[PDB]
Amino acid sequence: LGYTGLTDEQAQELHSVYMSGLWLFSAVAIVAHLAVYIWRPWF
Amino acid sequence: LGYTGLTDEQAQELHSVYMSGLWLFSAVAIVAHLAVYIWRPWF
Amino acid sequence: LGYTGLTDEQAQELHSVYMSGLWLFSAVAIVAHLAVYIWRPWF
Amino acid sequence: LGYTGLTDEQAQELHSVYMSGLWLFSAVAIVAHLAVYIWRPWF
Amino acid sequence: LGYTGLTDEQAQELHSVYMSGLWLFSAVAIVAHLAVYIWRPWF
Amino acid sequence: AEYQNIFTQVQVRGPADLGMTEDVNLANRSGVGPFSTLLGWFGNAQLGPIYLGSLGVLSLFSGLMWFFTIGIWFWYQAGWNPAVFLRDLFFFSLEPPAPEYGLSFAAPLKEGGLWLIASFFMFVAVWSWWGRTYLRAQALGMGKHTAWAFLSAIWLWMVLGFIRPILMGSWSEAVPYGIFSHLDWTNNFSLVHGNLFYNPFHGLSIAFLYGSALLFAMHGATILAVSRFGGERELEQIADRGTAAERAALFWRWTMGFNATMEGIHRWAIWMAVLVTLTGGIGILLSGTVVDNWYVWGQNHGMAPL
Amino acid sequence: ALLSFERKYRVPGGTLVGGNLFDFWVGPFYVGFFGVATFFFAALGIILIAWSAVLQGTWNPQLISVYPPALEYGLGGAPLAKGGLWQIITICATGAFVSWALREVEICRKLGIGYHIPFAFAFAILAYLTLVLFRPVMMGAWGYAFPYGIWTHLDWVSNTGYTYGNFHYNPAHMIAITFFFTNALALALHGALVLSAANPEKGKEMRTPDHEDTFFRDLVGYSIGTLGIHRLGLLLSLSAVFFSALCMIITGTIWFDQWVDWWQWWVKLPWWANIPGGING
Amino acid sequence: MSKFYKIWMIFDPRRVFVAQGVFLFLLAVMIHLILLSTPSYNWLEISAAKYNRV
Amino acid sequence: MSKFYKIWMIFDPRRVFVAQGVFLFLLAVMIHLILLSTPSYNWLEISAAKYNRV
Amino acid sequence: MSKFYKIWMIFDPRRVFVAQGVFLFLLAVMIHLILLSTPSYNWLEISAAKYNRV
Amino acid sequence: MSKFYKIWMIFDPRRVFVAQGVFLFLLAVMIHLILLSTPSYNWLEISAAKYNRV
Amino acid sequence: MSKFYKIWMIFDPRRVFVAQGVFLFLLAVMIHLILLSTPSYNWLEISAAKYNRV
Amino acid sequence: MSKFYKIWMIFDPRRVFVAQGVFLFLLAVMIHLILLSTPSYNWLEISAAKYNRV
Amino acid sequence: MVGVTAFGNFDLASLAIYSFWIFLAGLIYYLQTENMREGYPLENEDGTPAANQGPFPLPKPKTFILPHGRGTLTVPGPESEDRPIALARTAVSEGFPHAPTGDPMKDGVGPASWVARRDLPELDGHGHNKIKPMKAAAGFYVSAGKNPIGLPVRGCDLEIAGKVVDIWVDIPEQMARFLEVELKDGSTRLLPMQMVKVQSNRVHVNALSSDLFAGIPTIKSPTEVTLLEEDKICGYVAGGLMYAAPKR
Ligand code: BCL
Ligand SMILES: CC[C@H]1c2cc3[nH]c4c(c3C)C(=O)[C@H](C(=O)OC)c4c3nc(cc4[nH]c(cc(n2)[C@@H]1C)c(C(C)=O)c4C)[C@@H](C)[C@@H]3CCC(=O)OC/C=C(\C)CCC[C@H](C)CCC[C@H](C)CCCC(C)C
Ligand SMILES: CC[C@H]1c2cc3[nH]c4c(c3C)C(=O)[C@H](C(=O)OC)c4c3nc(cc4[nH]c(cc(n2)[C@@H]1C)c(C(C)=O)c4C)[C@@H](C)[C@@H]3CCC(=O)OC/C=C(\C)CCC[C@H](C)CCC[C@H](C)CCCC(C)C
Ligand SMILES: COC1=C(OC)C(=O)C(C/C=C(\C)CC/C=C(\C)CC/C=C(\C)CC/C=C(/C)CC/C=C(\C)CC/C=C(\C)CC/C=C(\C)CC/C=C(\C)CC/C=C(\C)CCC=C(C)C)=C(C)C1=O
Ligand SMILES: COC(C)(C)C/C=C/C(C)=C/C=C/C(C)=C/C=C/C(C)=C/C=C/C=C(C)/C=C/C=C(\C)CC/C=C(\C)CCC=C(C)C
Ligand SMILES: COC(C)(C)C/C=C/C(C)=C/C=C/C(C)=C/C=C/C(C)=C/C=C/C=C(C)/C=C/C=C(\C)CC/C=C(\C)CCC=C(C)C
Ligand SMILES: COC(C)(C)C/C=C/C(C)=C/C=C/C(C)=C/C=C/C(C)=C/C=C/C=C(C)/C=C/C=C(\C)CC/C=C(\C)CCC=C(C)C
Ligand SMILES: COC(C)(C)C/C=C/C(C)=C/C=C/C(C)=C/C=C/C(C)=C/C=C/C=C(C)/C=C/C=C(\C)CC/C=C(\C)CCC=C(C)C
Ligand SMILES: COC(C)(C)C/C=C/C(C)=C/C=C/C(C)=C/C=C/C(C)=C/C=C\C=C(C)\C=C\C=C(/C)CC/C=C(\C)CCC=C(C)C
Ligand SMILES: CCCCCCCCCCCCO[C@@H]1O[C@H](CO)[C@@H](O[C@H]2O[C@H](CO)[C@@H](O)[C@H](O)[C@H]2O)[C@H](O)[C@H]1O
Ligand SMILES: [Fe+3]
Repeated sequence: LGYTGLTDEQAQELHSVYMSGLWLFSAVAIVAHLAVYIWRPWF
Repeated sequence: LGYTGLTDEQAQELHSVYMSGLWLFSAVAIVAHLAVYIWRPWF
Repeated sequence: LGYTGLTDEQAQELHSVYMSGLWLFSAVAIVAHLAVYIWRPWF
Repeated sequence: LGYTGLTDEQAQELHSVYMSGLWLFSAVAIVAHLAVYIWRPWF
Repeated sequence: LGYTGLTDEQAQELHSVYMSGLWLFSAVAIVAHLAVYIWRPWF
Repeated sequence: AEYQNIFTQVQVRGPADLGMTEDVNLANRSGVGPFSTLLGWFGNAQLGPIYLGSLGVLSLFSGLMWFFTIGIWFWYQAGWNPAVFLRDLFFFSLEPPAPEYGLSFAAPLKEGGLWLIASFFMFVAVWSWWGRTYLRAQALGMGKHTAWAFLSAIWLWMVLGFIRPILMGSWSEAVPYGIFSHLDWTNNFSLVHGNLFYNPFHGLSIAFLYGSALLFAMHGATILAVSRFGGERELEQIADRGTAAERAALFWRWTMGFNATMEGIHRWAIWMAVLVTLTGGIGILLSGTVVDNWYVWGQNHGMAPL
Repeated sequence: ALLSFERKYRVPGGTLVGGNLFDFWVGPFYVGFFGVATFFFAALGIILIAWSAVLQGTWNPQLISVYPPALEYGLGGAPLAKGGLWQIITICATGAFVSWALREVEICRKLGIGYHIPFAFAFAILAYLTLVLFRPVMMGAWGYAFPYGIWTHLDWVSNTGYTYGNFHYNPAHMIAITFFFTNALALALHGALVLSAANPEKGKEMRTPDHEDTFFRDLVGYSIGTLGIHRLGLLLSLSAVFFSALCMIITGTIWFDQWVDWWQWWVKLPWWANIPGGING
Repeated sequence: MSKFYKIWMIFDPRRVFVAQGVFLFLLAVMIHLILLSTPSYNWLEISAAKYNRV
Repeated sequence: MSKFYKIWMIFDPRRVFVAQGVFLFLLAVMIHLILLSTPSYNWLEISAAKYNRV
Repeated sequence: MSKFYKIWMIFDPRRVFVAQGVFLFLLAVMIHLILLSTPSYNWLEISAAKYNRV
Repeated sequence: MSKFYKIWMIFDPRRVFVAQGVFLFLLAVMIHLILLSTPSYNWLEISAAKYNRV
Repeated sequence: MSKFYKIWMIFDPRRVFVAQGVFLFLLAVMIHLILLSTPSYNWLEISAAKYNRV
Repeated sequence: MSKFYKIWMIFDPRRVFVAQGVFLFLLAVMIHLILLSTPSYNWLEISAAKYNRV
Repeated sequence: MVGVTAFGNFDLASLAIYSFWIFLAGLIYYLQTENMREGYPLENEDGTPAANQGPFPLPKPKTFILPHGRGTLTVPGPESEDRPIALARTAVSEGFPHAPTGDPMKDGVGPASWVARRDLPELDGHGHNKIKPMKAAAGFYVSAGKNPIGLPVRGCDLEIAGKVVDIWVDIPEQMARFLEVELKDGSTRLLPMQMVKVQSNRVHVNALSSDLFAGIPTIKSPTEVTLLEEDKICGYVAGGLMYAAPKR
C-alpha cells in the first residue's frame, strides 16, 4: 500500500492537517456564500 | 489474479472505504437533485 | 514523508518567518482594502 | 491449457460476480426505460 | 493444421458454447425483426 | 566532393529482424515483408512485421468502412462511370447535412446521413488507433509520448469534425470528405469568420508550424553535421555522452547563446509539434462559438488600426 | 563561463575572415568578423524599426509597421518616410541573415562538423529573398513586398493570396503544404519516439534503437532508422521551403488568373472531357 | 455441417471473438443509423408526428 | 449457456472490463446525444415549453 | 472440379479466410447500397410510398 | 452486490481513482455547461429576471 | 470516513496537492469570470449603478 | 492549524516561494487591470473627472 | 455565440490567449531546465565554478537504468573531463582561444577532441555487439551500391595510404558504420563512413593526408570496438579538416 513511502502513521497527521485546512476553507467559503446570498440570491 | 498486488483483506477494506465515499457522494447528489427538482422540475 | 529532506525544527523556523511575512502582507492588504472601501465601497 | 493463465473455479467466481453486476445494471436500465416509456413513449 | 494445436475436446466445447451464444443472438434478433415488421412492415 | 551523408552510399542486408518482446503478444505479430532497395537508400530497407491486436483490427475495420463508404458515395456521384470517377475524383464530396437539419440524425442518406455514417466509422477508427499506439507503447514498456502527441492532432480533428459542430448546433459546420471540398471549407471558414489571420490561436498555430519546420531543419542538420561522430545514435549519446553531443551543444551554444541536450532537444521537438494542433484546435473552437469576426476582434484588442 | 566540457573545443582557427582580429567569445557567443557584421546590421534594423514606429506615431508593438515603397516607385529608391526605411531595413536584414549564416560556417569549421546548418539556413534566406527581392523584381515593383509589421505582413499575405483567388489551388502551394504538415508530423513522431525510448514505463531499463524500430514496426509496419529520420526531417523542411518559394515565384509571373481554373486542364482531357454525369459533367 | 469446430484449432479464439464483436457492433450501428436516416422509419420523428410533438 | 463462464479463460479480464466500460460510456453518451438532438425527446426544451418558461 | 483441395496446401487458411470474409462483406454492402441508390430498388422508399408514410 | 470488493484484485486503485476523478469532473462540468446553455436553466438569468435585476 | 486518511497511501501527496491547487484556482477564476460576465452578478456594475458612479 | 509548518516537509521551500511570488504578482496585476477596465474603479479617470482635467 | 466580456474587452478569447501566455512561459521554463542536465554548473576557464550560473536553476536529478547492468546514470551531477586536456590560454582575460600545447591532432583537442566514454562495446537489444565487422556478422553482405572492398584509399594529398579490407556493420540497424583500411605496415585502422567518398575506383578521404592514417588510433580487439575507441577514431579523423589542411 505504501507506494509513496508513507508508513500509515504520519499519514494520520497528514490527513488531520489536510482536513483542518479543508474545513477552514469550507467555513470561509460558506461565510462568503451566505454573504452573497443575502446580498442577492440565485434561487 | 492479484495483478494489483493486493491481498483479499486489503481489497475488502479499500472497497469499504470507497463505498463509504461513493455513498456520501450519491447522497449529496440526491439532495442536490431533489432541491433542483422542487425549485424547477425538468419533468 | 521526508521528501524535502528537512527536519521538524527547521520547518518550524521557516514557517515562523513565513507566517510573520504573510501576516504583514495581509495586514497591509487589509489596511489598503479598508481605505479604498471608505473611499469607494463596492457593496 | 488456456491463454489468460486462469483456472475454472476462479473463472466461475468472476463470471458470477460479473453476471450479478450485469443483471443489476440491466435491471436499472429496464426500470429507467419503463419510467421513460410511461413518461413519453416512442411507439 | 494445429497452428494452435488445441485438443479436439476443447475445440468441441468451444464451438458448442459459441453456437449456443450464436443461436441465442439469432433468436433474439428474429424476435426483434418480427416485432419490427409487425409494427411497420417493409414488405 | 565532400560527402554530406544524405544518402547511404553502401547498403548492407542481413537476417530479418523480428524485433524485441518485453510484454509483446507474439501471436498477433506478422512476418517480415520484402526489402526495398530504393527506400533503403534513405533508411531501413526492411518492411514488417506488423502487430495486429484487438484495437488494431478494430481500427483497420472501421477505417476500411469509412474509406469505402466515401468511395461508394464517390462512385454514386460519378454515375457509376469509371471515367468520370477518375475525372471528378478531386471534386467529389461526401458533404455533411445542410444546416436546416441541425444536429439531427433524421437526414436523408443522400442528404448527409451517409456523412454521419462515415463520420462514425472514422471516429471509431481513429480512437481505436490511439488506443493502439498507447498499447504498443505499453507492451514494450516505453513511455506513452507518442500516444499524447497523437492525442493533440486527434483533438484538432475532433474540434473540426465533432466538437465544433455540436457547439454550433449543426452538422453543416463540419468539414466535408472531399479533396477540394475541404480546401473550400477551409477558405470559406476563414471568409465567414472574418480573416482567420487575426485569430490569435491561428497565429500561434502558424508560429509553431513554422517553428516545427525551423526546429526540424535545425535538428536534422545538426545530427547530420555530427553524424561523423556517431551523432545518429541519439540514445547512446544520452546514456554515454560523446563528442557528437558536445559539438552539437557547443555549436548552438556559440551561435544562439543557449543549447539543448541530446534528450531535451526531443522534448523541444515534441512540444513544438503538438502545440501546432493544440493552439489550432483552440482557435477553431473559439471561431463562431465566441468570435464571429476576427478582424473586428483584432481591432478591439490592438492588433489592427481603428 | 563555460560548460563543463567546453574548454577543450575553444581553440583558434576555422575563421574565414580575420583569424585573430575577431576570434573571441563574448559570453557564450562566438564573435567573428561576421559576428560583428551581424550585430551591426541587427542593431541598425531594430533601431530603425523603432524610429519608423515614432514616424508612424504608434508605440503599440503590434501596430508598428514599416511599409515598402508604393507601386509607383517601381524598383527604384524612395524617401525614408515613404518606402526608404523599409529598403534600408531590408538591406540590414539581408546583411544580418547572410552574416549569421557565415558566422555559423565559421563555428562549424572551428568545431570540425559538417555545414548542414548554414546550408539549411541559406534555404530560409532564399525564401525571404524570393518574397522581398526575386518576386518584386520579376514583377517590377518593391511595393509587391511585405511590410515589416506583426499584423500588417499578414495583410500582405491575405491580399496577395486573394489577388489570385483561393491560393489553395496553387499546386506548388499544395506540395509545400503537404511537406510542412508531414514535417510537423515527422517531428512529433521523432520527438515522441526518442522520449519514449529514453524514458521507460516506470523505474525500468532504458530502451534501445532496436526497441524503437520495433515499436514503429508494430505500429505502422515500418521504421526509417535513426539516420533516416534526421535525413527525412531535414529533407521535409528544406523541400517545404523550396516549394514555398516555388509557389510564390510562379504566382503573378506565370499564372495570373484564379488558380482553381488550373485544375480544369485535367477535367477537360478529351477522352472524358465531354462525358455527361459527375461533378463537372 | 458437423465439422466446423476444428476452425477453433486454426483460428485464435481471442482474435476471432474480437473480430466478430467489432463487426457486429459496427453493422448494428450502421443499420440503426440507416433506419434513422429514412423519414419513414425514424422512430423518434414517427412518434413525434403520431403524438403531435414538435 | 451455463458454461459461458470459461470465456474468462480465453480473454484477459482486465482487457474485457476496460473495453466494456469504455463501450458502455460511449453508447450511453451517443444515445443521450441522439435524444437531445431530436426536438421530440429533448427534455430541456420539453420542460421549458410545457412549464411555459421560454 | 473435385480436386480444389490442393489450393490450401500452399495458401494459408487464416489469411485466405479473413480476406474472403472481408471481400464478401464489402461486396454485399456495395450491392445493398447500389440497390438503395436506385429508386426502383430502394425497398425503404418503396414501402414508404406503398403504405403512404410521407 | 455486497461482494464487489474483488474489483481491487483486478484493477489498480491508482489507475481507477485518478481516471474516475477526471471523468466525474469532466462530466460534471459538461452537464453544468449544458444547463448554462439552455435559456430555461441558466440559473443566473432566471434569478436576474425573477428579481427585476435589469 | 474514519479511513479516508488512506488516500495518502493512494497517491503522492505532492501530486494531489498541486493538482488540487491548480484545479481550485482555475475553478475560482472561472466562476468569478462567469459572474462578472452576467450583468446581474457583476458587482462592479451593480455598485456603480447604486451610487450613480458612471 | 498549529502544525501547518509540516507543509515544509512535502515541497521544496524554494519552489513554493517562487510559485507564490509569481502567483501573487499575476493575481495582483490582473485585479488592478480589472479595476482599470471598469470606468467605475479607474482611479486615474476618477481623479481626471473629479478635478476636471479633461 | 458567447461573445460576452467579463471586463473591458476581455472575452473568452482573451482568457484563452492569456492562459496560453502563462502556459507557454511555464513550458519554456520546463524545457530549458530539462536541457540543463549536461555540462552544468558553468565553470571558469580555469575549471572552477563561475560566478554566474544563469537565471534558470538546475533541475532535479533523474536516473536512467542502462539495459545490460551497465549502471544507473544520474543527471545532473558532478562532472569532470577525466583526461589530460593539453591547452594553454592565450589571454589572461576570459573569452579567448586556448592554443594547443603540442600536436592537437594527437592530444585530442579542438576539432580533434574526444570524450572519455565508457571503454565497453555497444550492446544491442539482444545483448550482443551492436557493430561488428562484415566477417563477424553472419549473413551480412553488400546488398546494393558500390562494394568498397580492396579499393585504394587516397588521402587529401592525393597519395594512396592503404586498401579497404572489411566493413563494420550494425546488427539492429543494418547500417555500414566503419571501413577497415590496411596501410603499408599491414595494420588496420577504422574509418567512419561519413568521412569517405566511395567512388567507382577509389575511396577518397578529404579529412586526412596520406601520412596520417597511421596516426589514427587503433583498437584493443580486432572484432569489438568500444565507445571510447570509436570516439577517439572519429575525433582524430574529423580533426584533419583543420589540422591536416596545410598539406592540401
Ligand atoms: C484562407 C484560409 C485561411 C486559413 C484557414 C484555416 C482553417 C479553417 C484552419 C487553419 C489551420 C491552420 N492554418 Mg491556416 N489559414 C490561412 C492561412 C495560413 C498560412 C499562410 C502562410 O497564409 C499558414 C502557414 C497557415 C497554417 C495553418 C496551420 C498552422 C493550421 C493547421 C494545423 C495542421 O497542421 O492541421 C492538420 C492536421 C489535422 C487537421 C489533423 C489530422 C490528424 C487526424 C488524426 C487525421 C487522421 C488521419 C486519418 C486516420 C487517415 C488520413 C487519411 C489517409 C492519409 C488517406 N494558415 C488563411 C488565412 N487555417 C487549422 C487550425 O487548426 O488553425 C486554427 C484550421 O482548422
Ligand atoms: C502534432 C500534430 C501533427 C500530427 C501528429 C501525429 N499524427 C499521427 C501521430 C502523431 C503524433 C501518430 O501517432 C499517428 C500515427 O500512427 O502516425 C504514424 C498519426 C497519424 N497521422 C496520420 C495522418 C495525418 N496526420 C496529419 C497531421 C498531423 N499529425 C500534424 C501535423 C495529417 C494532415 C496534415 O492532414 C494527416 C493526413 C496517420 C498516418 C496516422 C493515424 C492513422 C490512423 O488513425 O489510421 C486509422 C485508419 C483509418 C481511418 C483509415 C485506414 C485506411 C486503410 C486503407 C485501411 C485498410 C488497410 C489495409 C487492410 C492494410 C493491409 C495490410 C496487409 C496487406 C499487410
Ligand atoms: C529553411 C527551413 C526552416 C528554417 C531553418 C533554419 N532557420 C534558422 C536556421 C535554420 C537551419 C539557423 O541556423 C538559424 C538559427 O540560428 O536558428 C536559431 C535560423 C534562424 N531562423 C530564425 C527565424 C525564423 N526561421 C523561419 C523559418 C525557417 N527556418 C524555415 C521554415 C521563420 C519563419 C517561417 O517566420 C523565422 C522567423 C532565427 C531564429 C534564426 C536566424 C537569426 C538571425 O537572422 O540572426 C541575425 C539577425 C537577427 C538576430 C535579427 C535581425 C533583425 C533585422 C535586422 C530587423 C528586422 C527585419 C525583419 C524583416 C522584420 C520583419 C518583421 C515582420 C515580418 C513581423
Ligand atoms: C541534438 O543536438 C542539438 C542540440 O544540442 C545538443 C541543440 O542544442 C539544438 C538547438 C535547439 C534548441 C536549443 C531548441 C530551442 C531553439 C529554438 C526554439 C529555435 C529558435 C531559437 C531562438 C529564437 C533563440 C534566439 C535566437 C537568436 C538568433 C538570438 C541570438 C542572439 C544574438 C543576436 C546575439 C548575437 C551576438 C553576437 C554575434 C556577438 C556580437 C559581438 C560584438 C559586435 C562585439 C561585442 C558586443 C557586445 C559586448 C554587446 C553586448 C553583448 C552581446 C554580444 C550579447 C548580449 C547583449 C545583447 C544586447 C544581445 C539542436 C537543434 C540540436 O539538434
Ligand atoms: C460550468 O460549470 C460550473 C463551472 C459553472 C460549475 C461547476 C462546478 C464544479 C464542477 C465544481 C466542482 C467542485 C469540486 C469537486 C470541489 C472540490 C473541492 C475540494 C475537495 C477542495 C479541497 C480543499 C482542500 C484544502 C483547501 C486543504 C488545504 C490544506 C491546507 C491549506 C493545509 C496544508 C496541510 C498539509 C499539506 C499537511 C502537512 C502535514 C504533514 C504531516 C506533512
Ligand atoms: C451526452 O450524455 C449526457 C452527458 C447528456 C448524459 C449521459 C450521462 C452518463 C452516461 C452518465 C454516466 C454516469 C456515471 C456512470 C456516473 C458514475 C459515477 C460514479 C461511479 C461515481 C463514484 C464515485 C465514488 C467516489 C467518489 C468514492 C470516493 C471514495 C473515497 C473518497 C474514499 C477514500 C478512499 C480511500 C481512503 C482509499 C482506501 C485505501 C485503503 C488502502 C483502505
Ligand atoms: C446508432 O445506434 C443506436 C445507438 C441508436 C442503437 C444501437 C444500439 C446498440 C448497438 C446497442 C448495443 C448494446 C450492447 C451490446 C450492450 C451490452 C451491454 C453489456 C454487455 C453490459 C454489461 C455490463 C456488465 C457489468 C456492468 C458488469 C459489472 C461487474 C461487476 C461490477 C463485478 C466487478 C468484479 C470485477 C470487475 C472483477 C473482480 C472479480 C474477481 C473474481 C477478482
Ligand atoms: C458494381 O458491380 C456489381 C457489384 C453490381 C457487380 C459486380 C459483381 C462482382 C464482381 C462479383 C464478384 C463475385 C465473386 C467473385 C464472388 C465469390 C464468391 C465466393 C467464392 C464465395 C465463397 C464463400 C465461401 C464461404 C462463405 C465459406 C464459408 C465457410 C465457413 C463459414 C466455414 C468455416 C470454415 C471452416 C470451419 C474450415 C474448417 C476446416 C479446418 C481445417 C479448420
Ligand atoms: C475505387 O475506390 C474505392 C471505392 C475502392 C475506394 C476509394 C475511396 C476514395 C476515393 C475515398 C476518398 C476519400 C477522401 C478524398 C477523403 C477525404 C477526407 C478529408 C479531406 C477529410 C478532411 C477532414 C475530415 C475531418 C476533419 C473529419 C472529422 C471527423 C470527425 C472528427 C468525427 C466525426 C464524428 C461525428 C460527426 C459523430 C459520429 C457519431 C455518430 C453517432 C454518427
Ligand atoms: C502576458 C502574460 C501575463 C498576463 C497578465 C497576467 C494577468 C492575466 C489576466 C490579465 C487580463 C487583463 O489584461 C488586460 O485586459 C484588458 C481588458 O480590457 C485590456 O483592456 C485594455 O486594452 C484594450 C485593448 O487596447 C482596450 O480596448 C480596453 O479599453 C482597455 O481596457 C488590457 O490591455 C489588458 O492588459
Ligand atoms: Fe533526433
